[PDB]
Amino acid sequence: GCCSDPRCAWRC
Amino acid sequence: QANLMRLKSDLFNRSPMYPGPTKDDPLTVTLGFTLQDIVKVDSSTNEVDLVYYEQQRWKLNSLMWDPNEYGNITDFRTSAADIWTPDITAYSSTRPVQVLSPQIAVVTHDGSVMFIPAQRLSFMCDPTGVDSEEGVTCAVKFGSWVYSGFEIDLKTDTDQVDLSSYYASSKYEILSATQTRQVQHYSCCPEPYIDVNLVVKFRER
Amino acid sequence: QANLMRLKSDLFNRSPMYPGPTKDDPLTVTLGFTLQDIVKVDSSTNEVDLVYYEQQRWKLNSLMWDPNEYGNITDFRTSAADIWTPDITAYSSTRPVQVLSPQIAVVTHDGSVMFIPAQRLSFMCDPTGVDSEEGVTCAVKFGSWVYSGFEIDLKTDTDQVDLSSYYASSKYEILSATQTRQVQHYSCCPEPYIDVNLVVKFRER
Amino acid sequence: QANLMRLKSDLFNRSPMYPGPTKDDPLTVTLGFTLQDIVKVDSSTNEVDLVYYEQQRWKLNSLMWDPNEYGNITDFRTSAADIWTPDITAYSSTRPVQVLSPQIAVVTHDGSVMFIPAQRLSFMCDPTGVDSEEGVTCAVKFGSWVYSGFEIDLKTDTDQVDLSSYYASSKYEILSATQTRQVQHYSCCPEPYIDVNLVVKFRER
Amino acid sequence: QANLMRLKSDLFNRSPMYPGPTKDDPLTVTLGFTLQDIVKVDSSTNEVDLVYYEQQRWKLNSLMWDPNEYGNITDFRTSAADIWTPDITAYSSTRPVQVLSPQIAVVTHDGSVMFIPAQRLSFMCDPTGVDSEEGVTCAVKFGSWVYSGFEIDLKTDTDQVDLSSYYASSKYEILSATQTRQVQHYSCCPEPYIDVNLVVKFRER
Amino acid sequence: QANLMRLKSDLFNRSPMYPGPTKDDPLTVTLGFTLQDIVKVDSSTNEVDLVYYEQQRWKLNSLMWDPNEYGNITDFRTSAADIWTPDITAYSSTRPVQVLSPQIAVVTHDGSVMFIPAQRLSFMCDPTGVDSEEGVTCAVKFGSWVYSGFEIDLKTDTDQVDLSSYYASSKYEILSATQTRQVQHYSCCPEPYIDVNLVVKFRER
Amino acid sequence: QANLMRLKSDLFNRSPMYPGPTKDDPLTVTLGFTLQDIVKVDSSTNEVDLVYYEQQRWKLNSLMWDPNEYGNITDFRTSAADIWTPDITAYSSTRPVQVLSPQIAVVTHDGSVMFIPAQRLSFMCDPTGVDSEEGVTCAVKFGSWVYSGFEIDLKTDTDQVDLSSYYASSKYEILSATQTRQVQHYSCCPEPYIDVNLVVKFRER
Amino acid sequence: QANLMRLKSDLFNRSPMYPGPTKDDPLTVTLGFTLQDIVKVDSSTNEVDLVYYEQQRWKLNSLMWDPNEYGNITDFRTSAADIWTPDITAYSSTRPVQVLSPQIAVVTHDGSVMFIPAQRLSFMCDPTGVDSEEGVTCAVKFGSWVYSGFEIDLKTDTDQVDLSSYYASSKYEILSATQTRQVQHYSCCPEPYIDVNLVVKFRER
Amino acid sequence: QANLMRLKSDLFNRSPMYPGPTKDDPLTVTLGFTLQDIVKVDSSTNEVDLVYYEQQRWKLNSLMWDPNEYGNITDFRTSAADIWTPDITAYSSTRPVQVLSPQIAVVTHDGSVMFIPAQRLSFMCDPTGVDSEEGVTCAVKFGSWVYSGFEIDLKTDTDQVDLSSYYASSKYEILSATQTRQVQHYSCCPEPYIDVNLVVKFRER
Amino acid sequence: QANLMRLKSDLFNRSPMYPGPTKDDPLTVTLGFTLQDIVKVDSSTNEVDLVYYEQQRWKLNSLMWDPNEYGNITDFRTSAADIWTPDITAYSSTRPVQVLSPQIAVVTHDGSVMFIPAQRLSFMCDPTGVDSEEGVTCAVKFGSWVYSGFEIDLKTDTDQVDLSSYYASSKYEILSATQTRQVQHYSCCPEPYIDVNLVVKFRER
Repeated sequence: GCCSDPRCAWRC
Repeated sequence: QANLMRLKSDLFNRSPMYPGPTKDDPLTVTLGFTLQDIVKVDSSTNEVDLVYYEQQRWKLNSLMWDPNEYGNITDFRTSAADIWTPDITAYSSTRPVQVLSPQIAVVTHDGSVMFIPAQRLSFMCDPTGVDSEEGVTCAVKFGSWVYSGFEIDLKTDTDQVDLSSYYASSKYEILSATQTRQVQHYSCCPEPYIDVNLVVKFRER
Repeated sequence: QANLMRLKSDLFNRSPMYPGPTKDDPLTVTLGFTLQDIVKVDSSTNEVDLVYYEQQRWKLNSLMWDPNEYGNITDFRTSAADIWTPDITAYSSTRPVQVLSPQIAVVTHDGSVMFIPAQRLSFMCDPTGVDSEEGVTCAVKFGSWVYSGFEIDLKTDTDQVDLSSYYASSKYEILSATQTRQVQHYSCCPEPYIDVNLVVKFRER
Repeated sequence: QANLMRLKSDLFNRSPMYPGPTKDDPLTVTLGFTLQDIVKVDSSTNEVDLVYYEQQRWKLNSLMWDPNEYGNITDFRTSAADIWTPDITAYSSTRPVQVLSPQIAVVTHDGSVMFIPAQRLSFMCDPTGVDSEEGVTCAVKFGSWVYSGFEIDLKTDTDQVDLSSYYASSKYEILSATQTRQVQHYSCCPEPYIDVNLVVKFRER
Repeated sequence: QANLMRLKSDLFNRSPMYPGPTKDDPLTVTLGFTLQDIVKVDSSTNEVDLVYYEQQRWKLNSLMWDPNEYGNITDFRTSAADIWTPDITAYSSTRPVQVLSPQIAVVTHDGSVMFIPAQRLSFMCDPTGVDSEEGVTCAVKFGSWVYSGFEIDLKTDTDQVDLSSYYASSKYEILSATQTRQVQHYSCCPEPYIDVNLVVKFRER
Repeated sequence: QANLMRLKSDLFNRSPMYPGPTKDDPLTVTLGFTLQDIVKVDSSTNEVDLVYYEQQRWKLNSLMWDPNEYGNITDFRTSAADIWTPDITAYSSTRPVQVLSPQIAVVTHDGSVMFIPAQRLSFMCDPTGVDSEEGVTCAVKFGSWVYSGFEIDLKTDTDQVDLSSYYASSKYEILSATQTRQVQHYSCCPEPYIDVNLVVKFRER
Repeated sequence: QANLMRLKSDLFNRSPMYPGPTKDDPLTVTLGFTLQDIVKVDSSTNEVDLVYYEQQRWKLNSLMWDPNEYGNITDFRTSAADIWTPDITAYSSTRPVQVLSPQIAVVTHDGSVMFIPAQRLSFMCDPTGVDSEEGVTCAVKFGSWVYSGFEIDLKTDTDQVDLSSYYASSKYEILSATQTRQVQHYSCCPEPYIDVNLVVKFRER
Repeated sequence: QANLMRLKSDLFNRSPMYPGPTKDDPLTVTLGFTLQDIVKVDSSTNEVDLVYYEQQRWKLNSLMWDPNEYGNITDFRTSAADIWTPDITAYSSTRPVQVLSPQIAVVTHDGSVMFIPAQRLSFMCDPTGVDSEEGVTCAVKFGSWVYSGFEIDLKTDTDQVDLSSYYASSKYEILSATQTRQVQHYSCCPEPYIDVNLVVKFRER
Repeated sequence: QANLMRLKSDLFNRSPMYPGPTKDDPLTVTLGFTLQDIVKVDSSTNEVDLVYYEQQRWKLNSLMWDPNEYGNITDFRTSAADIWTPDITAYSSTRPVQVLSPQIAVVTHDGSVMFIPAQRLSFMCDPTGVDSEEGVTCAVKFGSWVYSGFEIDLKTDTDQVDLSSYYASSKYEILSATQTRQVQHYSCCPEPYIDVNLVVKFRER
Repeated sequence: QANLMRLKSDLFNRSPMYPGPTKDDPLTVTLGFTLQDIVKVDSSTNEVDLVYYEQQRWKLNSLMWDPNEYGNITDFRTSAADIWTPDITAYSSTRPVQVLSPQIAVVTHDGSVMFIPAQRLSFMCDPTGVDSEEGVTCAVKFGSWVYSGFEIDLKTDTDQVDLSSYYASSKYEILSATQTRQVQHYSCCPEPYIDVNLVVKFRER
């Protein structure tokens, strides 16, 4: 999900 | 030339470069594909090579001008390097995209930009079945690399890929080609994550 | 050196770069091909590779000088980076064009420019039947990427391609090669769109 | 917008760029892999080709700001060239890595940076046994080229390579894929050397 | 290092670059070849690949100095980017020349420059009969791309191509290698057109 | 970061770059190879592909500093573009060298520089006999492209190539690998000409 | 220091300077005088010398900031050369004004500017009558040199001159001193022409 | 403020400044005097001090603009240092002129400039007869220091000096004050030489 | 010079200048006077002329350095224009202060600054009685023009003026001279207003 | 013209200016006076006005050159503003010094500088008894304002002031003029304080 998505991973 | 020089100087040389969208100043990008050719299929590596034109369209308030102040100029062409461009990427490429066209965009006085890079793309695609009458389906997702859907929204003008320029003597014929917006949400987060899914069903001609 | 250094300084370092043509300041590009070699054909991908020189001519008011003011210099050569050049593009390449020559153009005192880049191009072409007496016919359209016919008009001097430098011991014999201006309209748009169709008929020698 | 331009200017256009870490100001780089594809195997050369996203995270004090002072901007996206980035290199590549993604990072207000270059890598790997149920194991170490463990420490948040985006129709299935921090000590060198060993067990299917 | 720094500062930082020769200030370029290897022959494309050093020499008044003014410096080495270089091109290349050495030139106090890049060239050559005792003859002309012989006079110092470093275990043995100046006149124009013809006869083994 | 920022500003932004060595300011470059893999052999072209690390070391007075004045900084990392670097080339390459590692050097307070580019090299080598117990020997010379022995002296610390990182599952077994300084003198000339002959005996498996 | 340096940089270093007021962007300037001394009377030339502080206040939107972005700075002092200042001039001076104070202004976050130059002025004044008990009255008008009342409106907060700092052992005692806004119209134009008349009645001792 | 900032930038920051007139591009300057005060007479040196406003008008093509391109700005005020100003000089001054007004001009959209410096002048004048009823006549010529009548044509709009602002309690009353254009021709030379002769008959009040 | 040049570069060329003190970053300025002469008394205008050295001392954190990092430099001299200086002004001057000495300050490694301008001051003073045994007292206050005591505090180290180099053959004998800190408050305002009152009693020698 | 331009570029456009002396790099300034005139005496103020030329000479390693490197230029002239100059100050002036000559220094290839400013000085002097046969003695000290004798040592070449150019029709004749070096020490401090005492004895002619 998010932590594999380059647009989202920065939140992890 | 004189008024156009003046305009470009006013638009580009007086201010810092546009820093990209934010959640406070979001942008919508419209994408469309014109598929020219399926050039190559590799069943040993599961890679397919496509040649297409990718139309991109967005609008910036900072690129607006009043044509009356610039001798009735309503639009101009300029180096794609003079403006911000969106970071639209194929999410399953296997090699760097090759650029086949000049990197020049069109700006309109309402701040509208149109940029149409021609590209050759290798992407992840099992062609198992290509040599049948049913053919084989492949897909590649396009989107931003760093911006969520609260910063860059993506749209298409139509879900039908333009095939009016598809090479009539290609080794591969197109059975169908669609270009469709998808939205993901993750459980953590309110923002949507958006892409355009390029789906191509093709067979050996 | 002295009179030339002064001319180039006056011509290039006193005002912004020429912003390209517009509908109020249109230009005509004269386009011609010197076909040197058909290097290869690929029947698994329907791409063929050509080596040619692409002759390009146009004229800018902003590039004229009085030879009397510059020690009777009537013409000079300079890097093509120091001038605006037209965005003339192959509409069905399958790879980025490779440049085989120095990017240097000739400018004459009336503002006329001549630029002749050597190129290798891979383009979309079914070579089926190339190994016969009849041979095969292929075509590729060249034109501006971003300017309509109201800003850039294209012109040939003759529809007969220059074959006088064609490699005599090429793998492929030229049966004929023509270069033809074509005018296209679309419903989207009231502007004319111009291309030059390069049509080559060739067989295995 | 305005506040983001202000912030980028304050951050980037006031001091010299971060010169990199030293033994007195060391940095921790956190590294993770998202393995997307084993694209190709070459048994004549013992080269394997991978496509992955390499997630890199570090933190600079010189990239911190108070959001209240810049319109509550908590994070932004910027060209990788605007900032210092770590020189994380594969130690057994056979070809220059090919970049597949836009070179854009995300900076957050506490000074933490995330950068996720998508890459194609050719590295040293004997694929003998790849056609068996047991598959084959290869390995490639990643680290800084020039900085020891005194200047750059590496970390992983997990020893498990992210396979949630691995291509489901790849020619090669993954049996396991691990990413393990290593600490090496050499005979020349008093200082410790840190790498992340990427170990992939895979077979045909 | 002090005197040399002044010399280079004086030669390069005080005046605009040489704008290249004119008919009023013509220049002689001396060209020669040292053939290292015929690496590849391609009978499906009629291309042959050479590896050579291309010796180039010319002399500029703007590059002269009195050695006594600069601590007896008689010559120095510098990046070929720091000086004007001639636009010497293979006329029947089929791919961009690949540069194999540093691009650094030697400058001498009388204004002479010597520049010897290592190159790999693919050029148009039908290799039929290479596999025999008689071998095959191939040729490529070299010259300016934009200067007539009233602006750049090309010459050789000897018509013998240097074979002293030719690879002794190459696939192809050299039967003869010469380099000969040719002059064309066109009926229209008084100026000579000069090239150097590199002719290599060779065979397998 | 403060102290290093100061150091780099003082070392780099005060005087022009080092112009390279002269006969009155000669330098010694120490070379050392770490051979990682013979990747490919091509017996139809007699080209062999090596992957290695080339350790280069030298010392400049102009890069010295007192650590006490810079917060006891004893060394630092910096872009190879920030400093002068020797023009060390392989004399029998058949393709441009491919760089695999970042172009970053280590500078030490006594003016000492260590730069270690990882490289893929294609070079001239007949592999006839490689499939036998005795195997095959190939050689490639390394030196400056423009500097004599009176300007750049080349030396090694050992004639034994470092094989501690040689790929253990390479297609090719190394039988010996040496790195030996050789001095040539031409009959015209007093000055010596120095190279490092890298000689490798290898066989399949 | 830090937030103030930042604020001044954002206020002064980002845009062109304020070009002054227009009929579209009019300004009000409030004048006030603090008379310190009548220093000298010259009955041969009919000139008198005053020493005063001239208080000037105006407001610019371009000088506004939000204190919460700049660490709660509500006001600062800066050199008067950093800002636009009004061209208030004595219309009957006989010599250039001599400046007696630092030229520094106070700016507050709403864009308000307060500037108080200390001046010695020689002006047109017949002092015949000064030795008597009735004394003499003299007057000098102040206003803009180039701006009408539609561009700069001039005002006073009181018609009473501040004599609270008048030198108590001056050779001249003040009987009265007023500062009054006068408005002129001209038949020809709609716009008012405004001044502040400073009228002083004074006598010896 | 925006449109005016943009106009000033366009008029002032795009071109070299006006180099002044020539025979080929001559200029008319219209001169007028407003006499405010005869301040001082010195019979020991035959110097007289005048206070006046010197009105100057001229017009430059290069200061023209179209109001519709700049928010209908028809005129603006700028520092006299932003523009070329004529070298109008008193030919018989005995001290440097003292400037009493702000050095600001008004520029109109047709390229007209109006500049009115307030000045104090000491000039050569025998005041014998000033106490008498007949009073005394003094004169001072004004004109360019360097330009003939073929480059700067001097003109007046009236021969009557403006006396509407003359100080009523001045020690000197004016009997007549005229401003007369004079042309002078020289034996040697055809160019006319033009001045304006300020002639003031005056006596003690 | 090398170390000093480095220090000046780091202190002055890295940051923007000190924007002066604030209520959050206040400063103490210490004043002292060395009275050299009472030059002139004018009983017709009540002006007296002093010549003195005005000792000014403050300290800034922004001017500190570690001497070890700069070849044990503990202090240096530089132009007053390289640094911020306090706006200390005589409050009852009647002419611009004339500066009699080089505007050069001394900076010490703790950031202490010492600046001693020699000045001639005319100030408001009734000299009546100067010609008696008792003589006359005059007073002149000194302080900031724009900063309150919350921003610049003023101090003296002693209340006695230094008379040790008072001119022994002055026309006026000094009977006493004191320099005393005074604090004014206004009802409106919390902040103190601080000055140094220079009180001099003198008589004719 | 050319060698001098180079020399000045070399000397002045390459490093920061000389920062002045320190105790680790002390400087010697040699002073002399050529007294031209005692112009004025004022017995109401005890001020005397002198006109003299002050000869000043020092030497800097940073201003040395080898003449053989610059066409045997041994010396040159340049604006005093291009070079560091000593802060030599009259210690008992009553007005700012007036400069009567051009500010131009002579630089010699050994780094010696000779600067000779012509000055009018008003200094503290009691002229009582000038009308006598014995005349009057007055004295003024010259020295650095900020540098002790460990940074600037002050010398003279003679103690006899040069009167060879003294005005023979001056209102005052010179009885004697000496220029004497004085060394003072303070108990606090090891460093000496050096001045040059100009002692002049004169009477009415």
